[PDB]
Amino acid sequence: RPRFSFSIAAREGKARTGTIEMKRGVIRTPAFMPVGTAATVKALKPETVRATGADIILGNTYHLMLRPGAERIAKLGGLHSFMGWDRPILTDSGGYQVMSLSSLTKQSEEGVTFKSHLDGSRHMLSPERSIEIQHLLGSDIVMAFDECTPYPATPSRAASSMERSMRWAKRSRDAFDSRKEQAENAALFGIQQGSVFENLRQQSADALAEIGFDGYAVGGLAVGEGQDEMFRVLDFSVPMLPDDKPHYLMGVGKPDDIVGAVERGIDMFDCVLPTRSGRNGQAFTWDGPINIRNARFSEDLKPLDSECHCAVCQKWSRAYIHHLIRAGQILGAMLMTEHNIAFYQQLMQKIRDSISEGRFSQFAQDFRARYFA
Amino acid sequence: RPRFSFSIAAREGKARTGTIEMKRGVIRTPAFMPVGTAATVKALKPETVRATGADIILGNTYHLMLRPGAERIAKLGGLHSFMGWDRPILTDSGGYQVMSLSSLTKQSEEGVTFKSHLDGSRHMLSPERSIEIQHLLGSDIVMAFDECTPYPATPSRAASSMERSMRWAKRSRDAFDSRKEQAENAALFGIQQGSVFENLRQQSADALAEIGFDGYAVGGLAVGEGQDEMFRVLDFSVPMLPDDKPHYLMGVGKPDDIVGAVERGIDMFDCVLPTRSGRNGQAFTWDGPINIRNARFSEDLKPLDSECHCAVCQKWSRAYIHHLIRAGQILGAMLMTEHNIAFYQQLMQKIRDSISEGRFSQFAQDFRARYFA
Ligand SMILES: [Zn+2]
Ligand SMILES: [Zn+2]
Repeated sequence: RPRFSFSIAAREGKARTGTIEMKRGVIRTPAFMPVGTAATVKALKPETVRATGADIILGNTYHLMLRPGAERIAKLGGLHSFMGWDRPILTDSGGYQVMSLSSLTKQSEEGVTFKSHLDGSRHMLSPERSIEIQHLLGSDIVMAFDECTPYPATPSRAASSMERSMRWAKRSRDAFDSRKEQAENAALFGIQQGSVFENLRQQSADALAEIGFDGYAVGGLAVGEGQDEMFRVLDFSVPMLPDDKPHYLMGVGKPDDIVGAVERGIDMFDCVLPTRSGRNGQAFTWDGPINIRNARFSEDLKPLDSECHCAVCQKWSRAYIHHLIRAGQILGAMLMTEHNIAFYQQLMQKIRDSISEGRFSQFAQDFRARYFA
Repeated sequence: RPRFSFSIAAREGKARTGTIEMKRGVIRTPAFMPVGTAATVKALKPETVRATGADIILGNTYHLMLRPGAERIAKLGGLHSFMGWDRPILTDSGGYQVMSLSSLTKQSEEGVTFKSHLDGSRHMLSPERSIEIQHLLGSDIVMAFDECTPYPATPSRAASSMERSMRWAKRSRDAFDSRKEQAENAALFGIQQGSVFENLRQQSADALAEIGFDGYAVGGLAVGEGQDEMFRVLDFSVPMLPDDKPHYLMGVGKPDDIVGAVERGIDMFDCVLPTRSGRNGQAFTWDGPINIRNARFSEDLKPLDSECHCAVCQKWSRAYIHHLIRAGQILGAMLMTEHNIAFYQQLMQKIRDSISEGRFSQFAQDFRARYFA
């Protein structure tokens, strides 16, 4: 396989379906990437992650640079070897989780220094160091290091952060290119910023296209703006990006967000399954999400979802999983996570097939009618 | 298959190897039974438990009668269907965990009443109710309900509890026999009591043999007496039991306890893997147990054990598991538990083979020399 080849096989409106070919495998798009935090996809062996249909997973750089450390992982043979996943891995830059999880953060034009949330340890992250860490991990798709913009953001502050992000995008590009093994074997994605402002989104798209990247993420969304606003920003933002490269909506999201985002030209997705306030009991079904902890499921012999082809739905009842989750049992988390990731992969497969068959718009309508009935 | 048939294929000294044939499958002896608590073997799918080599698992009655409830499990089709394990299950009587886990316990000749440890709920357990609960769960091997004797115990108190246990053994026998479906499809084991006193152990053995059971457990050991004392009591206690029925040492134990117990005529074992004070990081190896949390393993690329044929040792390093366990990740518990149960099953296989080949005594010596080197 080549280092990187994105090929579009079929289109419908703004939606595309195709493949990304990389050295470690082929990624079918639109793609959902399960998230690995601290070198594991929660409660799943890699073989199970693969069994659900995942072609690629996301690795969080922030926790990895804290534990077990990027240098250590490199010494041990890289992330793939370490965790036992041999297919492509996309790594984030670490910048987002520094801001949401660390303390004592000091930002500057050079980068950010911060104190570990698990320790007292002091750390640094710059465009150069982020790229180096992703190299040490052995990442297949490397994200440029950027400065996130909070929501809401004033025009001035959104512009300043977008401009800094674009300078950091050029630094990320140069750092990536200066390392032969990385430049020849991995890919680099740039990230569009600009908050909800169309002119800033355009300048950001222009800047990134001039630098040139293998793919383009739409950054700074799903930060509290609501689905209507997210969709509105995608409406004008995605067409600004180069058409012939993958479009990645970072951190999104719920099944209905994914469907709407594909309708607007997005090719790649990732998100972490919720857990707080009993949310670890949330299971996706075609008839909408349910919380398996609900007493109504205590004697329900049906599988989590009536159509789902996953191993969990083949083998265990809602009643059993309800019991496990209520009991705080590890197998409860194992089964719930396998089903939810499998559900997402089946959603992406239905999306890919419908686009290929020129009936995605009908699929989107049918999906919404049932999911929100 | 028959309801119950224990056949001894080979012997060496007091050690035996053979099979127990039951309706739901064949159990190879000496056998190790992984423990299911609250209808799950911790962090493992049943298929994985089976893959390690387990022929039977143990179900704890106490937590099940509290959550999800025995009647509910029966309504849902029984424990096997509920948790997805279709091979034999041995259930304990619930009596032990009432004493160690419940509060407000009131004991009498009829049984014990108690308050749930997870709730305020009041519950009752008698010989009759224990047998009924095990029936509702659909247990293949039912344990008689007894009154445990603390250690140390005075001769008088050990005698009183042994005598009560024997009266309760007859009540358990009659309750089991009065239920046609249970009597025809399941088996019933009696439990020898008597603390460390030879005369009491003999009277208990005599009482149980007169009543007649499908198997005989040696109860009241591993309650704090130390291995030397346990072995001393086994020395005289096991020969008192009927030779032609299985001998079960409840709750034992460490690999070296198992080897010594087989040398003294025990056929069946169960125990829960330790977890407190970092003990969830304990991994068995042929060179003795290690704690994977130890910093010395942080860059160790070797598998947990150099000879172990389990999937964990085929696929992941000590360094990776060290990281997972230190990080509190669920996959850490999954991999550690699979390896440890697999190790125990390989130990039992080595024991069975060596007895069959008339070289068990040599195996025991070789095992000890390396395990404690
Ligand atoms: Zn499913
Ligand atoms: Zn192993």
